[PDB]
Amino acid sequence: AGRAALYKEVYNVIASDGSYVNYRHMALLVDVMTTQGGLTSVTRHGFNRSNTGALMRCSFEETVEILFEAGASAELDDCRGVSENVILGQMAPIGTGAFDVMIDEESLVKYM
Amino acid sequence: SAPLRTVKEVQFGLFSPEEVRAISVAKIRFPETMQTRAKIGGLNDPRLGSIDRNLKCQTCQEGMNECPGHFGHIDLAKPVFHVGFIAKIKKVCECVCMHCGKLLLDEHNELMRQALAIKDSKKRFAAIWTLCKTKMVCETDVPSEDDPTQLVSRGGCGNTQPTIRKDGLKLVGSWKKLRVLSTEEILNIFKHISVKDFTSLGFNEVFSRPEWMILTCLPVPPPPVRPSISFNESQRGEDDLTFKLADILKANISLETLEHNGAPHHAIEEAESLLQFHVATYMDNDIAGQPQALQKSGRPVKSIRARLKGKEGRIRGNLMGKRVDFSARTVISGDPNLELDQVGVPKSIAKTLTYPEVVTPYNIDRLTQLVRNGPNEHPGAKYVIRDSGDRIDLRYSKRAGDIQLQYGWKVERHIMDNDPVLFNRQPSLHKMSMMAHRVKVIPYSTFRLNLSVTSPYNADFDGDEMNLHVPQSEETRAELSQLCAVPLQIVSPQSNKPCMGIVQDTLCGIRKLTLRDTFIELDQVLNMLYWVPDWDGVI
Amino acid sequence: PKDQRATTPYMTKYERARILGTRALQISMNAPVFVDLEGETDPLRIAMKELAEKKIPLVIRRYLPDGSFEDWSVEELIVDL
Amino acid sequence: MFFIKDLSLNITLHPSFFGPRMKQYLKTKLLEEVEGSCTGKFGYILCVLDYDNIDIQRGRILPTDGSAEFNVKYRAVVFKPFKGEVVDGTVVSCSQHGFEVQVGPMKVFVTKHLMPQDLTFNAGSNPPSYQSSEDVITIKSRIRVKIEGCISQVSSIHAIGSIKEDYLGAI
Amino acid sequence: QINHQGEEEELIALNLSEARLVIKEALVERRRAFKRSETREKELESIDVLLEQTTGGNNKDLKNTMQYLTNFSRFRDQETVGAVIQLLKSTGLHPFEVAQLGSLACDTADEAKTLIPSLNNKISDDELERILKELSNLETLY
Amino acid sequence: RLVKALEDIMVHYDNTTRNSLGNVIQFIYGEDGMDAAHIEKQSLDTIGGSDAAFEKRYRVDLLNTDHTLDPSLLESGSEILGDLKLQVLLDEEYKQLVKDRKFLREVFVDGEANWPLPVNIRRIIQNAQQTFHIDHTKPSDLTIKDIVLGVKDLQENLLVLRGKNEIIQNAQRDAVTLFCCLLRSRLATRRVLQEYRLTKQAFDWVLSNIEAQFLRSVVHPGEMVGVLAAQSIGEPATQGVPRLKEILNVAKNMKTPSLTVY
Amino acid sequence: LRFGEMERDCMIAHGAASFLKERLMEASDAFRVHICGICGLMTVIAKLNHNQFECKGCDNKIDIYQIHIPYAAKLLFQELMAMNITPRLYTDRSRDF
Amino acid sequence: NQEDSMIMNQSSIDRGLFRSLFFRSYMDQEKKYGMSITETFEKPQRENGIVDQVLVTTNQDGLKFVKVRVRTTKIPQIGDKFASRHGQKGTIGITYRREDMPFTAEGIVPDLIINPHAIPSRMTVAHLIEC
RNA sequence: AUCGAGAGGA
DNA sequence: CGCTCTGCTCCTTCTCCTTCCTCTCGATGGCTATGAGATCAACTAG
DNA sequence: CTAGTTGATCTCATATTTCATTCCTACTCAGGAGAAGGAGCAGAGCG
Ligand SMILES: [Mg+2]
Ligand SMILES: [Zn+2]
Ligand SMILES: [Zn+2]
Ligand SMILES: [Zn+2]
Repeated sequence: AGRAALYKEVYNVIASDGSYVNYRHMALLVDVMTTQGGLTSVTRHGFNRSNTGALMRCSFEETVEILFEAGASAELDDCRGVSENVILGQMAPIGTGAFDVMIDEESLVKYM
Repeated sequence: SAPLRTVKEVQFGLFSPEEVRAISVAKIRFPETMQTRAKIGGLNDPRLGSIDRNLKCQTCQEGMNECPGHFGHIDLAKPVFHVGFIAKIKKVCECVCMHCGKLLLDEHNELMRQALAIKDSKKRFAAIWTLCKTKMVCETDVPSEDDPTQLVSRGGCGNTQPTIRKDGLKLVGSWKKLRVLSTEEILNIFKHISVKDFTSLGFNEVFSRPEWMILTCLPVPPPPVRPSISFNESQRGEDDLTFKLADILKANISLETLEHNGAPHHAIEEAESLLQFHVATYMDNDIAGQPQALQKSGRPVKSIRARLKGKEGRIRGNLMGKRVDFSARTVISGDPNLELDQVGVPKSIAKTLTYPEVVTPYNIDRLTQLVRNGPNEHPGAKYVIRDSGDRIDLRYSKRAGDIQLQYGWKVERHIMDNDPVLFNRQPSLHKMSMMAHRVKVIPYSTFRLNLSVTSPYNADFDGDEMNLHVPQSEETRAELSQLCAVPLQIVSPQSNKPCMGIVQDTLCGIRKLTLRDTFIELDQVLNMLYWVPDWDGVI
Repeated sequence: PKDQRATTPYMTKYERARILGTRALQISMNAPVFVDLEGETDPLRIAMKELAEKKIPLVIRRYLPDGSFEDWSVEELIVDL
Repeated sequence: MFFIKDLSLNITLHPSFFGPRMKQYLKTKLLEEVEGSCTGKFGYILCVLDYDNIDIQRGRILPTDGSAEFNVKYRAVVFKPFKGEVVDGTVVSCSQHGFEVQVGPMKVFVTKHLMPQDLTFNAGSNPPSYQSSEDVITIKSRIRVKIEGCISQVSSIHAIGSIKEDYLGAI
Repeated sequence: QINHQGEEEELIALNLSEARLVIKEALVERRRAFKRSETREKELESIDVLLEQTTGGNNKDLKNTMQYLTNFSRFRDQETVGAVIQLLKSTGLHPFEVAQLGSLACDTADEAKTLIPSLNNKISDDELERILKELSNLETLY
Repeated sequence: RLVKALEDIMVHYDNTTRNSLGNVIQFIYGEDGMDAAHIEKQSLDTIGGSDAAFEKRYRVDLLNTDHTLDPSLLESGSEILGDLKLQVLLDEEYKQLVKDRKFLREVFVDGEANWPLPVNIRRIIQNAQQTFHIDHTKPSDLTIKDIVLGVKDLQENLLVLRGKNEIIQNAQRDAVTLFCCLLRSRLATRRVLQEYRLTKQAFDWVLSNIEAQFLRSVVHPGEMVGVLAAQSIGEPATQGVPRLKEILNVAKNMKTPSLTVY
Repeated sequence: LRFGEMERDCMIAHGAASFLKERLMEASDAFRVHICGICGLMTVIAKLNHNQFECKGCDNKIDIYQIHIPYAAKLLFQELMAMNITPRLYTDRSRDF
Repeated sequence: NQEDSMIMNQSSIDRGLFRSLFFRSYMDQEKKYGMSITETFEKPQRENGIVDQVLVTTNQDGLKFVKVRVRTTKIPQIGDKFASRHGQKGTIGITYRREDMPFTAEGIVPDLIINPHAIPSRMTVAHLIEC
């Protein structure tokens, strides 16, 4: 129910200004804030204190403190995030990079 | 050379002191960074990153260009506390049996049994700390929950545990019957913690052990991390870290000196604190307590933490967002006679930005003409790259009329018409404010945009500026021309509405034009019809 | 798992963009062109022509979140964009 | 010594070779960096068992450029030394302080420090063989050596041979 | 061990003699592939011919490798080589030990134990004495 | 701050929405799996109007005189009148609409009958009329049976999820539950014969177009939905706002707590 | 010019993965380093003139890989190195399927 | 002149409208103190404008000083900002020859054209009164 | 060159 | 009913905290020495 | 191949000891909200 109330609440703020934003964009935001069975804020004490990739979490507002915790706990990062591939200068697994391209030898050799 | 791979995962951890000793290529012993031009082998020696023109870099050659640094080594006379782990160190000692090597609690208590069942390592010991911190005794015999009359002889020490309080860079243990905890004793007890106890505490036996939280040997960052300095006329003006490392070296040398000779016990105690203080601030010069390190010039010393913390650090200021090349910035003006996806680019700007087109049978004839023109005329190139990478400069050679192109070569072609490019208005608030435009070269010094495309940018011709970014590869070109192309963002997902339209005088002009009272003579009509580029020639 | 592939049969815009970019990049490297030449010197026009007649010899590997993947031939993918 | 194992190799192919001929051209490529190769894990790779039935497992296009990458698998024959291994090999060249002897595909340096002290260098012999004792070792004569470890090098793999032992003498 | 085909294959300690047999087989296989596209003296030259046409002769070491292996080959006739396979492998010997016995010349168990440290502490001397005599006579047949 | 929280939320090829960890956030993007750029406000007729107004616009009876279909509308006139087989289909259709009418009331308590939905059906129909100048003054060649089966056939091809399992199939029906209710409203038997005097050639073209139009509007997997949503929320904030700062931050000690008791 | 955070955020919305990588590596900071397979550390002695590689402390001369990363990233690791942290980089995912 | 940009009479510029000068004085010092430090500027062996004045002098410490002033003429150009006395700032959208401009009966030709749409949204009725 | 501060513009 | 216990609430401490671009000015960057004795190496020639 | 002589280069005690080793903080000036740990208290169970 709080998820519905949160949506009904933020909708008022945006609607009050006279601007209109689609249902999806507001719906996604409240859903992310309540996947943990609770209102996870977007502050350093909210979203940041999550289990997401350690390297991605460092860059938001707390960096040196975060690295120590990851280093002390021997945290392993899977590099499945966006920032990780940005830091390491690789193609992020998003958009055009969410898949892979293979050479079809069977079709290529077939097409003579 | 070696196989090429891409990083799949990152594993964090702490250096094992033996690992630090092994990785290093030189032992640092002298605070001196210099005599006249030679460099002392005890610091910044050739075994680290050599200075330019010196292809040594511990036999890596390559100068500073293609050779990274190689780490040094320092062996502290007395171990010191790592600053970042002070809080965790306090937490850990609050749970270990304090010179018995075990945990204060044990599986025989139901409360912690649930804590041990917690899958999250970070939350695991947090729950444990809430329990063991309150236990002030590690009695050998603990009654069993299943059998109250039966006790388990676990606690080797069986004595009480002091209340541990943080005081500056040191911890004080108030025994319930009061002294400063000794750094050495922490290593002993931590070394006595069983591997099984690591897991309950969230550590990793091969990447993070409690004893490694105490520094016994300092890794020495190589010169590139603290680049050799030439701000002034042969004046060193070296980086702060070099000065700070020398300061620690001075302290470290003194500490062993006092202990080795004379042994003025009390003087050794303060000497250790100075070593602890200098090392502590060297990594983080921002602590809760008063102590703030000040450079000889009078400004605070910029520890490593400052180089990373906050904006302008290595992460936000140099990794997430960074200075880029192949870009231009100038003022914008309107042009009704310019299509949406098109944009006017100054010849001067177009004459400097380049694109490395590959020589192929389809364009070897055309590219040759551009080379013949040279970098002076607009439709030309600046550099020609051979197969081996010999970056020919057309500016400083008459060979522009002599060079012969070969398939596989790259030509730094000038930006020409219809080349996809990316605009950007600061701030880039939302998606519509970064779109890919086609190029038309305009003979003036300002970007020319269509009017109807100003709305998505939130732009205005009152003196605004736009940044221009040019892709350097065919694949990047395709995505700009297939994803960021202006016509593809006509409908904005923001509000389901077309983010663009007819605005300003054109919007007002149509209203007058389409009134029921407006009529057009024959002479006027013919001119209007011709202005339509898609007209079929039928009146 | 070629049997009962649960992904869409259409050609995702991102897939179209990346396939066109990769094919144009290969063409710029003097790769064997599989379609007749109509004077389109630019590699990207050749790539679009190749995609129009399903003459691109490539297969996409769509990755599902768990780590599995599905191989879709560029020929079978339905281009509706 | 000699073993058979299923090895894997990653091969990068330039786009220009994307003709149908690639199917066999890639196989051809395999040969020039599998035939007679050097490695510290398997020793020397001599030949590829099951030359046909080449494993390709589909090519992956590097996102950087058009060059493709194939993780070819193949059964291969390798030769690997072991500590204390006795081998009957031949002598290639003599030396002042020992011999150089060929053990199949690998080289073994039979040093003077590890032959019996009664066996001494004879400068007057042609070739300069060791003939002061019964263990007459020369280029044209066979030899039996013991491998006291293998000091493998990046470019090649060579071991140390000894005759200061009861068995595995000259010839 | 496990191969790259998904099969748990044991360490194939290939004997020197059977190693020569399989290299010959692979060479003839390559020869047919291009077509589409026993005393030591005879074997040494015949295999040298095989190597000299399958390749360009640049890899001289392999010819030096292959030639001397024939010179020291102890079981050249593949038909009789089959005997020493089941004779050695069927006894439960370690494959490396089987390769050790099938590539060198030995006659008595004590010599095998001294030459092979692994067998010196766990081998049944009776089996070694019986087989080594048999292989010793078999070796002379070549 | 808002972007970093939603930076790594992407639509995966399974059509769900996940973050970097793989945690599921929305089992279907936006609860319908439709790209925002292909949506637009459309009117749901079955919601508004009085019961009689709804009845006279949709109810068709081949037996009684209240809802008699005019024979002049169709080439087949009295042949349809009195046909019980066709009458059963109309009763099922009318009952189907009746369920939708009372169903949508629960979904939209306020009764608002203008909501964003994919595929502007009205525009397609108008294009169909002008496409080949359908003559609106002659009987049509369509049949009641063809209209009913054709519409039902269309609902089967509106595939947002491709899995053959019960869970996917159950979700698939839910995804297009609102959109199909719009189809049955504007493709009703009476409307397609009286208001929209289409022909056999038109009707087949219209249905085939809706399917193509609908599928093209499906959200493309790989879309970076997370950033796209955060930017959309943030940008109007540049134009109440302290309250927004009070929402993103939990701010338990709010400024103006209030209750609305009915 | 600076390719700020919002500048990359817009491209992430566009999904242009290749362009974003190009803006951050080819445009600037492109750098090649060698990594020990045993330890994900940039402590490989690469005598490239002689094709000789080594990792003192691991005695590894066979397991080396090249990785292209921003020069700024190399610093970030090396400053973490000096801070007693070990950002070990591995080119093989622990979990396959 | 759709947005705040404006159309300007090219021939008006040629006759001297909004012409401007621009001075930019450079500086350099002789050397540091005398403890084995010296440097001079006597043409050692191996912006856009003219030199206005080269001033050679010495500070109170006896060090030779050189101040060079270079002037240049900056003519109005497309994109150069202009503004009235009411916050109506804008840039030269384009320049037209005199013949192309609209002209009154008397032959007076405008020196500057600005967009009507700037008036209502900005509510600069004071600007109209001044005109 | 460096940091440091100030002014100003988008 | 007094002892003791423990959670529970309460009430301090105690941190730790915010687009893009162009100019100008200005303080400071700064090391510690003397050569000379004695050791290594560079050149040279038989 | 190698001893010799002399350029070059590493390491140290000789000279200057001079003249006192700066000060005392002042000042207000922003700041707010959340997290941590001590402290008290009181009823609940126990002796
Ligand atoms: Mg403006
Ligand atoms: Zn180096
Ligand atoms: Zn203890
Ligand atoms: Zn290593």
